[PDB]
Parts: sequence; C-alpha cells; structure tokens
Amino acid sequence: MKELKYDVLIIGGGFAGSSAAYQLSRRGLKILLVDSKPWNRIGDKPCGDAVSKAHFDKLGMPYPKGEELENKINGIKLYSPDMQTVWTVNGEGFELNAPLYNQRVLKEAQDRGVEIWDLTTAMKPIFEDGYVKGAVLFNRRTNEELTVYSKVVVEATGYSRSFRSKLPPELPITEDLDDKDADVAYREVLLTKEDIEDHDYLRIFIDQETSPGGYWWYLPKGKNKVNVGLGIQGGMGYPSIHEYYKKYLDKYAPDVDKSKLLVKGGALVPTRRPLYTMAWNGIIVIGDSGFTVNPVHGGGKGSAMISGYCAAKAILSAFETGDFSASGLWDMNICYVNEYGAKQASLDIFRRFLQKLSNDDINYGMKKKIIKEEDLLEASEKGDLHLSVADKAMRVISGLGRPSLLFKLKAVAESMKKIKELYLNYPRSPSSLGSWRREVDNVLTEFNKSLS
Ligand SMILES: Cc1cc2c(cc1C)N(C[C@H](O)[C@H](O)[C@H](O)COP(=O)(O)OP(=O)(O)OC[C@H]1O[C@@H](n3cnc4c(N)ncnc43)[C@H](O)[C@@H]1O)c1[nH]c(=O)[nH]c(=O)c1N2
Ligand SMILES: CC(C)=CCC/C(C)=C/CC/C(C)=C/CC/C(C)=C/COP(=O)(O)OP(=O)(O)O
Repeated sequence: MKELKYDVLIIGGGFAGSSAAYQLSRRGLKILLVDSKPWNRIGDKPCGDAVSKAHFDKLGMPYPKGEELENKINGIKLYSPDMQTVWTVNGEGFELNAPLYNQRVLKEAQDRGVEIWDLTTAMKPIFEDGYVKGAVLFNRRTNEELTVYSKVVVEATGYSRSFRSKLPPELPITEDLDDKDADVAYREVLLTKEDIEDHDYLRIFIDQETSPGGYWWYLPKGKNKVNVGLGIQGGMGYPSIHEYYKKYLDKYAPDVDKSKLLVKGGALVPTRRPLYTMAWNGIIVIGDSGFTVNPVHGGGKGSAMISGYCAAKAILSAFETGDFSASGLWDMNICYVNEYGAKQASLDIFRRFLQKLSNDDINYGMKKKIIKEEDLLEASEKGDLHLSVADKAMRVISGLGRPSLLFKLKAVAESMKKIKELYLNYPRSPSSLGSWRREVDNVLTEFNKSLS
C-alpha cells in the first residue's frame, strides 16, 4: 500500500483533536489529522454544548461567533431534589453550535498548513521496535488504504478510545476505564411551546431517584429552544438511561414541544482523574480518550482544548530534543496536571462522596447552606475544598440529629487535599510512574472504604 510520512498524526477531530491541530499549526511541522465522520458532521457527538468563556480566554482560542454561538450564558441555577432550594451561580459561558465551531477550528488549522482527511478511519496502530510509529488509515472518499508514519501520534478518538485500545496491554497508555468511573448520558434538543424564562441561565437538577449518580439539565439554546437531558453513573445496575428520560422529562421540561424534536441521542462520559500518563513512546492521548472530563459536573470540552494545548507544547519540545520517547514527551503530563489534571483528581474523590449522598442529605445541605454558592465555585474551578470551609460546614451538619454521610465531609476535604498534593508532585520522569500510580491507588482505595 501507499506510504506517507508526517511529523504528527492526529486521530480524531473533536474539540481535543482540533485544538491540538490548531495549536500545532504554523510551527515548522508537517501535520495530518483524520476523522471518520464527514466534514459537515465533525463535532456532532451528543453533548450539552455548554462551555465556560474562561476556557477560551486562557488558551487563546478563537471566540465562538455568529451561528456558532446560539445562546449567551450568564449563570447556573442549581435545584435541590425537592425543588425547594435554588442556588444561583453566576459566570459567563456559551451555548454552542458545537459542530459549527469545531469545523471552523479545523478549517482555520487547515488554512494554517494542517492537512485534514475526513471520512478516514485509523484502523491499525503501527507499533514497531517498542514505539508507536503511525497508523494504517482507510480513506473511503478515495477508497484508499494508506500507511502513515509519524514521530508522534495524538490519540483523540473520544470515549471509544478506538486506537490506543488496540495497542499492547503492557503500555501504560492503554489504561482502561472502570464502569463506575463513567456516566452514561443522553440529551434531546426541542423547541418550547412558551418562551424560556431566564434563558441566559442554565438549570441543573440534582435528584438521586431521577438521575442516580448524575443530574438532569435544562440548557437553553435560545428563547424557544432547549438542550434537555441527564446523566447517570455506570456499572451500578441501573436500567436504561432512556427509561429515566422518558419517565421524568415532564418534571424538568414541561414546556417543550415534543413534536418539534431537532436532535436526540446519548454517549458515554468519563468522570475520573485523567490517564496516569497521557504520554508514552511515540504517542500522546487527549480528550475523553485520556479521561480529561470534569468528574463533578461532567464538562469536558473546555478541558479537551486544554489537553490539546499541552499536547502541542509537549510535541514541540520533543522535536527540539529529537526525543520522542515517553521521557521526551513527558511535559504533556506536567502541563495538563498543573492546568486541569490536579483539579480532576481532587474532584474525582469529591464525586464519589457526592454520588453516595441521599436526597435528604442534599435537601438539608442546600436549605441550610452548608457551603455558599461562592465557595462552591471555588470547589468546581480550582478543585479545592478549603479546610476552613469544611469546618464551617461541619458546624452546620452538627445540627443534624439523624445518621448521614454528611458527617464525613471534613475527612473528604482532607482526602481531596491529599490527592491534590500528590498530583502536584507528579513524577518528573517515567521511571517514577509505577511508584506514584500505586500511591494514588492507595489513597483512592482507602477513601472508598472510609465512605462506609
Ligand atoms: C450527552 C453528553 C452531554 C455532555 C457531554 C457529553 C455527553 C455524552 N460533555 C462532554 C463532552 O461532550 C466531551 O467530553 C468532549 O466533547 C470530548 O471531546 P473529544 O474531542 O475528546 O471527543 P469527541 O468524541 O468529540 O471526538 C472524537 C472524534 O474522533 C473521531 N474518531 C474516533 N475514532 C476514530 C478513528 N479510529 N479514526 C478516526 N477518527 C476517529 C470521531 O469521529 C470524533 O469526531 C459536555 N462537555 C461540556 O463541555 N459541556 C457539556 O454541556 C457537556 N455535556
Ligand atoms: C451536561 C454535562 C454532562 C456537563 C455540563 C458541564 C457544564 C455544567 C457546563 C457549564 C459551562 C458554562 C457555560 C458555565 C457558565 C456559567 C459559569 C458558572 C461559569 C464559570 O466559569 P467562569 O467564567 O470562569 O466563572 P467566573 O464568573 O468566576 O469567571
């Protein structure tokens, strides 16, 4: 078959892959990005399409404009299980036309010298001499089966992780996903009968009975259009997620016109700390494939862009040293951990605590204001549950006369703080990975026991 040589092969053109291509462009490298979807459909994986504005500023990413920006978001309304307590959390964000924005990032990267093949699937990894050295591609637009060699492969294949899973199991980069460390999520976009009240605000509903292990959402895409859906924790034996959706849709969305459905469907969402290493010999993994999703609120498009940024930085460093080993790409880990990874680890622990709380706990905690909306933001943006904040909450929880998991909040804050310092002390070299990884596992396995 035909053989081609590139500096970098990016597999997948989602928020992760496209950002990697964008950040790597016009810097002296020959880059190819492939995606199985046709161009017009790239980026249409079922999503809430809600991204914070702060993510776009930090990375120097182009703002969504025009048709790409469907609705401006100014805050979030968080509802308690009994619908009695509503927390308001302010912050600027965007409700996106995800495919339109994604395709512009790709189009601009293409204008900056990056080559993009749509309708192309990476079938087989080229793994020779202990290194990832490229892939076998199938371009069905030209019906060609091409062999592409690269110094670095960027695996950004989404939740399917369809490429790195085909690599030898001895590689740390093939770390798989535990069922309980993910949520199955489903959404629909419909037009509403009446105009949406406070359409610049997102609505998040917490209820362990209508969406166990996750939550329901009501995300306005306009004055008369809304993205409504839910997520539940996997590997718990719960029935099909569509059963939850059909049963409780009217409770959270009574205003939608069910005869005006635009899109529907669901997918898997990682809800854990990232891959213990997102880099190895000749390969970097980003996005959902590298578990870059926020463990608490399940947002992963902003962090996907972050992972793409770090992927670009690490690759450029590798070429300046002629080192494409794990050691030569190790800055990928250091960058992402500081940027988002350390937060994920802390939030991984906090998630496990939150998912085990009852509706009574959540109703009590929100009505009695154990933590402020302000001090909640700090938890979901820096991953920090300050020991002073936890103490303040524990004084309120002390007024509860019934048994509850809430009494362990201080211990949770200490565990979050512990694993945070552990990730900030991420190994400087690949030779310290195994030791560091086992220490992380010990923190988690210990924590899981403390919640019982
Ligand atoms: C229902 C639901 C709702 C939400 C969310 C998820 C889900 C399922 N998320 C999470 C967010 O959607 C997700 O984390 C990111 O889109 C992940 O971006 P990636 O590019 O890594 O994956 P993504 O799946 O977008 O990219 C994978 C791409 O790789 C391609 N590909 C796969 N295998 C391939 C192969 N072998 N060869 C070639 N191409 C291949 C696919 O075709 C696809 O284009 C979210 N996040 C957020 O920020 N806010 C929100 O509101 C939500 N809400
Ligand atoms: C539905 C699933 C699975 C995930 C959704 C993920 C979420 C909740 C995304 C919301 C992103 C968004 C549009 C946020 C805007 C509102 C907000 C509180 C943003 C906070 O971000 P910043 O803008 O940095 O906050 P500041 O106001 O402090 O600057």
